[PDB]
Amino acid sequence: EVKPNPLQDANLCSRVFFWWLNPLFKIGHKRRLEEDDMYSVLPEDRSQHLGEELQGFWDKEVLRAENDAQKPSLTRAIIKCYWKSYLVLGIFTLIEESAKVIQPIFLGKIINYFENYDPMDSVALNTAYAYATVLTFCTLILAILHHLYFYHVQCAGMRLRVAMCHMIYRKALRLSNMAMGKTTTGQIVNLLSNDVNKFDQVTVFLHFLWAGPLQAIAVTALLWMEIGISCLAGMAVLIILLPLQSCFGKLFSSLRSKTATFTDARIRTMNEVITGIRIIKMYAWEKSFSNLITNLRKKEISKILRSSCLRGMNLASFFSASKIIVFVTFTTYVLLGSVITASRVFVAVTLYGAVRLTVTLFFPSAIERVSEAIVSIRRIQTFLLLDEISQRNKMVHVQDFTAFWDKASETPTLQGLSFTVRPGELLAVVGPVGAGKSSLLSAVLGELAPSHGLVSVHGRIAYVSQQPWVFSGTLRSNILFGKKYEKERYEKVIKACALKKDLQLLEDGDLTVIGDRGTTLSGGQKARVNLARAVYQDADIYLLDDPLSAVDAEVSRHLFELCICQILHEKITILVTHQLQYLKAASQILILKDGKMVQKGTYTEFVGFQAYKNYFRAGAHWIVFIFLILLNTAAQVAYVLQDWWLSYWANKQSMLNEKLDLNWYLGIYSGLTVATVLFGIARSLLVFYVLVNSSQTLHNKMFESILKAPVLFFDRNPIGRILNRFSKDIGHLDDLLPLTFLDFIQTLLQVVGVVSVAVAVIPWIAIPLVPLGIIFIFLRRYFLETSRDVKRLESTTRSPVFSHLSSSLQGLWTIRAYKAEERCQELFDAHQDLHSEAWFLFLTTSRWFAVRLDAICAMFVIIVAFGSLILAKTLDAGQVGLALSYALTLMGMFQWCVRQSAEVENMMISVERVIEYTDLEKEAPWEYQKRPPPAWPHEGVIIFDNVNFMYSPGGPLVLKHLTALIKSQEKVGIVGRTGAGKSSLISALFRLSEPEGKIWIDKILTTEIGLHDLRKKMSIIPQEPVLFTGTMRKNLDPFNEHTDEELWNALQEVQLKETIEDLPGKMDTELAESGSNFSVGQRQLVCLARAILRKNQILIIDEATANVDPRTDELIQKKIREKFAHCTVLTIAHRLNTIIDSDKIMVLDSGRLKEYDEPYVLLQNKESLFYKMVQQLGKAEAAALTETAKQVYFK
Ligand SMILES: CCCCC[C@H](O)/C=C\[C@H]1[C@H](O)CC(=O)[C@@H]1C/C=C\CCCC(=O)O
Repeated sequence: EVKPNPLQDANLCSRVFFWWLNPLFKIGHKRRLEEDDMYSVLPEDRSQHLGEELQGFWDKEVLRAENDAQKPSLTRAIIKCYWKSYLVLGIFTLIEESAKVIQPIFLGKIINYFENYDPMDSVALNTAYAYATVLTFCTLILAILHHLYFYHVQCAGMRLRVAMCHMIYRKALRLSNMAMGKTTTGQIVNLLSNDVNKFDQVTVFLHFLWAGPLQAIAVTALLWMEIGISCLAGMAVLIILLPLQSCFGKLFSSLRSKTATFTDARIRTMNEVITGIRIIKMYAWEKSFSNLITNLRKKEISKILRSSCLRGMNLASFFSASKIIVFVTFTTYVLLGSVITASRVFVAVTLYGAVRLTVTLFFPSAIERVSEAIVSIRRIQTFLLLDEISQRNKMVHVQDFTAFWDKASETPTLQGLSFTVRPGELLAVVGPVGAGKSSLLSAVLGELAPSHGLVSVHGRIAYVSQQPWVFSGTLRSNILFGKKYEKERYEKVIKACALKKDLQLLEDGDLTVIGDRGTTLSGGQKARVNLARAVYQDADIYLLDDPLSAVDAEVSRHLFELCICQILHEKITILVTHQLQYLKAASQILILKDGKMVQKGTYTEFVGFQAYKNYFRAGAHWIVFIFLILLNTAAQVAYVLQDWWLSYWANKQSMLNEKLDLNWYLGIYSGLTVATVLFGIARSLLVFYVLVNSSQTLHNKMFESILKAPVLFFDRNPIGRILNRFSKDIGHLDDLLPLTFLDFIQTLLQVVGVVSVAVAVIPWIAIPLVPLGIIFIFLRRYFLETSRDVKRLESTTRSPVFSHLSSSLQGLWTIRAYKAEERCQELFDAHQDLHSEAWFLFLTTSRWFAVRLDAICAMFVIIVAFGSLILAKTLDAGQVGLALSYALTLMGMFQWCVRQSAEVENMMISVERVIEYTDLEKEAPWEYQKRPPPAWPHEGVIIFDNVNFMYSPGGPLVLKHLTALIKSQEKVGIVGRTGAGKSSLISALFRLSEPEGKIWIDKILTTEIGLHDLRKKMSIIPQEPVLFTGTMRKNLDPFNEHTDEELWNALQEVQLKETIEDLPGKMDTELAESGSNFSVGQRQLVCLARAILRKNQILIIDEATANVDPRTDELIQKKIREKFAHCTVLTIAHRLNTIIDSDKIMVLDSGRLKEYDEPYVLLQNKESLFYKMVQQLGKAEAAALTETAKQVYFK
């Protein structure tokens, strides 16, 4: 073994305690674990081996299906492969569950001793120790050995999953090209990423499909043997919870779908804000989106709030049920005339505790998980029944060939085809430009096949698609493509590709690994790599698809005019291209049009405590937690006092030699049931209300921060990084954290229930509990540091599996052309192994903790039992039965509590990642107390003085000392290097970061007012316009202040009305996604409407028309020039002609005012930088500009 596996040498005891799969924790306590540390798989779990195993039975099922003339069944195939193995775990399942029923009987007899307690005996005490001894062994079944068994069940699922991953990838490479049309990777990805992941989740439960009924029956048997048919009153309620719990499933599932539409609506809108934040902020449209997001959140939260409450009732059912079904039983047992006797009640109580899980939870889940599995199995079977490529398989000859792309109504892609080519030759193909006719190679490749026609091929085929592609590994590993590194040929061809000269620039060093998904290489350079493979593959047949002509350079001359044009003329090659300057040298050409071979011939034919403190206080007022803690505790007190009351009653019965006062004892007893269910539902609802209300707070406060956040904040943070929070980190605080949190609280008290009962009945048990405490803390400490890191290793190593699948499925035609079946299989098997090593650890490591934990839970029951016998002088008869009835329950819940502790402590990180945003830096307020007058912009005056600006605090200065006046009604253009010229001036004038120096507007110092007070009074048209998914009205006036005739006027100021007035909503036309239905220029026309409505006296225009239809551009100019003659207008130039009409130009190059003058005077100075920038025109058009400038000064 490359990585020796301790199961190979752990003794037969070792796997009971996981004693020896141990050193990995030694390492994990000191170090971050790493991908070599994880042990290799057991040899029998390897992806190839499980593949070959299961493929055999599936083939035999295909044989059965043919011979029996029926559909094959994949479930039958997997069964006959696994069943003779899988049965053995059944026997444990039987013996395990039988003991869960029998502990009650010996528990009875232990209690039975206390009913006939005599001090002057040792034999019954010895008899009791015997029962107490067997009660211990029963616990070691469930508490220790169970953790061996449960692992191997996990492995049957893990084994089954890996086999299916193998057979799937095998089937995919064999998949017909036609089926690929009927398929998409996303199906195979849903299949292999998720739908096959169902196969772990099934095997844990599969035996409950039958073990449940047996268990339930047996409980009814012992119950019939115990309390007679009075138990039928109780069991009926236990059954009713199965349909009822099923009922909740539909309702909350509905409400889940009821909410899904709004999280998308919020998150899709949220996406526009983070995408548009630059343009949003400059328009001062924060308020519009603020209203929307709030009200969608109000619409959304109302559903999730009601849903949580109709889930909160569900949790209290899992808490209080046992107190209901106990209550209806013994009430019946009294009224039908029995006394209550401690043994019989605590026997009955414990049996209900045992059956409850099997019927209330496990069997319900069991039928569910198989139901999800079986549908997945059917579609995988269907996928395994898709058609396959026919694996039947120096020169190529074709004659009379007439096949379609597919036998169909398509016009046949090839007709009249015959040709012959012999070693030493290049064929070519010519047809429509960029046309799919190169699919001819797929017929030569055998990817297509003759409907009728003769085809002959001998020797290997290289293929390159016009699509670039990369396998996994290094570029060299991609180039090697499973062939040996032939240094001499590698050097010769990498030189022939000129590729080493470029590889220093692309991989930055020869032996460098291709980054994720091929990220390192330019696609055009990656296009070279496929050809680099082909030339590296030294092939006998070269089938070349139409190359990326942008590569046409001396690199391509080395590739084409030497390597292809002379060397790879060895044996055969075919090059479909319109590179007729290379194909004029072609030996023969096949010419295709409308599917005809119209002619053929040679070319001459042509987490810290601060998290919890902030998270809870953001809920309801902090005093409410004190009231909440009374509900949490009071419920627990009602739950425990019920069974204590049930015990106390039996004791009073034992004094009787006459009746107990039924209607006092039973009256009170029923009181506690009413008490315990009521507080139970009361608790459950309250906790959700506090936390889901907390989600409401943290959302609003946090969302406020995004809008007040300065634009610099988005220049650092990637778009995804923020939107993920609104999508999924707040996602946790709605769907899942409150529920997971309540369950934890609901259990933690239950563990305190058992413990406090035990120590209150048997006071001296408090002593060993402290050792038990500190061990637990250290173990949780030692484990969780290790386990958290294993979780990361699993989460990482999974993604290559479908990533390899995805690129491989993209790579199909290449991979199959080279017949690289085993190399790709070896690779997919490899990843599945590395993932299997992580999944192997996750299973065993999670388990190790569980057994080294439930050992103490077993230690706990044992101390209660023997402690009870030790103290027998002191113990009251019923009170033994109480403490034992509780203790035997702990063997369940103790593991589940600590599972949830890690899950909440992990998920509480989503609270921290949201608090992070709630106090980011803010711009200066949107409004100041100092306020601009309504008449303010009526001067239209801009002052620049000493203006120094940086795109970030302390960053490079890109405005330097800039001091200038822009006067009323002036029209001035600004130009230079893009990063010196545009975003610098945009941001500083709009206070997107506070400029140094000073800017004044109409003798108002621009720092002195609120930012909406500023930004409302100016308009921007950016280079990239944006339209927001919503009405044309909202894209024009989200404040509804401008009437549709005004809006239509704008729509009639532009030409757009005659292109939108047809739309069904008119002004209320709900746009397509970002209005992609509208032309880019049309989006630009919309911004002008925003200006036309805004009517600002000051207008800043970015270089919008950099890529606009000239007549559309000149239309833009007309309305700009017309309507804003009185306005003061800044324009940034993509090209000088766009601004040559300006009264003046400011030249901002290197961040300095290189020029500020009349452009003609600038051109009158043959030394001016503007003249030099005009000299870059290289054309007499400078004169047309020159006159056009001069025309301004005619009068
Ligand atoms: C009252 C507390 C129980 C609430 C329901 C509980 O989650 C359901 C089943 C629990 C039960 O408490 C005993 C037990 O071990 C079950 C664990 C659940 C799944 C198996 C994996 C356990 C693992 O490896 O973590």
